[PDB]
Amino acid sequence: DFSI
Amino acid sequence: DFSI
Amino acid sequence: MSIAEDITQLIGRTPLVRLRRVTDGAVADIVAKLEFFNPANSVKDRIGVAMLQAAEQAGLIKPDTIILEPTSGNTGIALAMVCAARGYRCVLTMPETMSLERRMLLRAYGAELILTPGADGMSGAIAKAEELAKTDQRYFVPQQFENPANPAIHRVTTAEEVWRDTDGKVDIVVAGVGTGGTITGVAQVIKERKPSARFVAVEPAASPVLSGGQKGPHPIQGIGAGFVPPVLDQDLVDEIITVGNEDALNVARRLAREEGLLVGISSGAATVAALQVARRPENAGKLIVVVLPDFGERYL
Amino acid sequence: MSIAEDITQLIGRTPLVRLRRVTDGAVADIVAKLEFFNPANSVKDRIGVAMLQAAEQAGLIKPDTIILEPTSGNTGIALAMVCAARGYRCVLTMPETMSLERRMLLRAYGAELILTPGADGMSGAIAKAEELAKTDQRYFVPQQFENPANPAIHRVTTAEEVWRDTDGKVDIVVAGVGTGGTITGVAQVIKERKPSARFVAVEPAASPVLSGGQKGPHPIQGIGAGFVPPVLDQDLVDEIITVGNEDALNVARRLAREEGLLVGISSGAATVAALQVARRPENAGKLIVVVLPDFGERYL
Repeated sequence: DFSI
Repeated sequence: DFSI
Repeated sequence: MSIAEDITQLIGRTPLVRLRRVTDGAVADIVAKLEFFNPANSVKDRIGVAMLQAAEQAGLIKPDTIILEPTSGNTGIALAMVCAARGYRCVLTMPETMSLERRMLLRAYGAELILTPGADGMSGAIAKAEELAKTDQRYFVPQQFENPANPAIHRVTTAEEVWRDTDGKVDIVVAGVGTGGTITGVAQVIKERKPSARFVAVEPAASPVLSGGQKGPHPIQGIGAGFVPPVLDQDLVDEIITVGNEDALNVARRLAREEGLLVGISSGAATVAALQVARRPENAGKLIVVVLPDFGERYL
Repeated sequence: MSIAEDITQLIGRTPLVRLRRVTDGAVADIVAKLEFFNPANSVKDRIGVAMLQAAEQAGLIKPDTIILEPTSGNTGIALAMVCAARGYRCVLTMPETMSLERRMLLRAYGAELILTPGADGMSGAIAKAEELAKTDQRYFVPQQFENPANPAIHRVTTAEEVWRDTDGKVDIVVAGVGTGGTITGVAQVIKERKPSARFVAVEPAASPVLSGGQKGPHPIQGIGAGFVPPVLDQDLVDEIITVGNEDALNVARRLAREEGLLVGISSGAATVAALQVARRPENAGKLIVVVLPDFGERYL
């Protein structure tokens, strides 16, 4: 999943 | 051994 | 004397560098803003300190306050570094899918990690963070996707650095969108100051949410949140360019090998887009600023 | 406009930061010079570009020249980065004991690696480099331990940065010795300009060669070459402090957790020593500058  |  | 009082005073003021070889077909000048010059090697240092400064200035930080954020990315690293400098307790949630190397880096700054079910992804990390915040009032959650200090620091610092270092000549800014803070802050200042300036948002082709598509898994870390972040001002964005995984990886690799700029995948993605814009004949002679958000070594 | 033409123009000009918490018993002020602000995250960026600039200015670089150096450390990384910017072919030798992560980083900059027998250590990497240079005249070997451009760049840049940023108030410089270039260059300039200034060399207790002991294996990367480097001017060095492996590791960890400075082991070692010097009452009120040579993330 997204890594922000 | 050394790491330079 | 020029001595910083702590490491947080050395955040921002990142340099620009002209691209020389990764410029195939360009008729415009492409210069890159090197955000890996920040003390923890990414653009997120800017917001890590901003959101905490904002909280301090608003009297939201108490003697027993614990900083808490759901993040498997650079925001966790930035917050961990800023909490170490500040002397704050830092707790981060993230899916157990996060690499062991990343865990080690966060722990090195003294962050404490709460790992959530891998299959639940970010929503699981968020849910856990929501619950923890509710059940224990000691927790302060920056909320990077909604916090106004995110775009605000970009107005005050990033935007002015770009304005000054280009002596106002900047024509186009190209930036990947994660929280959307970088492009929003820069557009807010530069577009008002120079109405002819244009702003290009970049997102993964595999997760083309800003373009109207649906969320998907993708490896371009730092961008492609799979939703439209509240912090983003989509009315200041003049164009969206999607970038494929291979192109992003290829251009990232070209930057290291051909420019000596070891940068992350999202920097590859932003540069793919800057390269595409630079090829349009209407942009002949224009000055394009592309934001390179982080350092490549993190991606072994 | 403030735009670098290439990444090599952004080497050096590293900031100073006051240490606040890792200062137990100090009666002197300790400020750290943060060499991880260099584009490839170590002090070696300075000499990578210097030795190549020197070679270019002396007409030693030919159309078919291949850059070649025996190194398993930051010098390899710096040279690889500078060769990528320059467009030079870079070949490095090192024992196969070098981590796979380090190999990946060098290859990311487009360096080519020649791995030598693990049991033969650095002497094997050196021997191979000597032989390759002899049998093929295309190779240019910087020779970091003997090249005068090594201390020279430290005179011209590092020493002046320390002088200016402390407004000449610097009393003591503490630095780990690898090639000895950093401390030599800084001493050469500052000691002539301010004869009361003093210079402390740091080496591993496990390999106390400068103190009169014998070479030994040690984990404090970047220092402890196991011989007295020709580039070092031992007559400018006022004191040698040995540092143990545990103390170096412990203080390195303290710097990350308590100062938000994620630095390598050798930075831990230099700070151990700066802390020891700062505790002497004759040094009350003095200003100590400690060199922190690189970034901690490299050491996962």
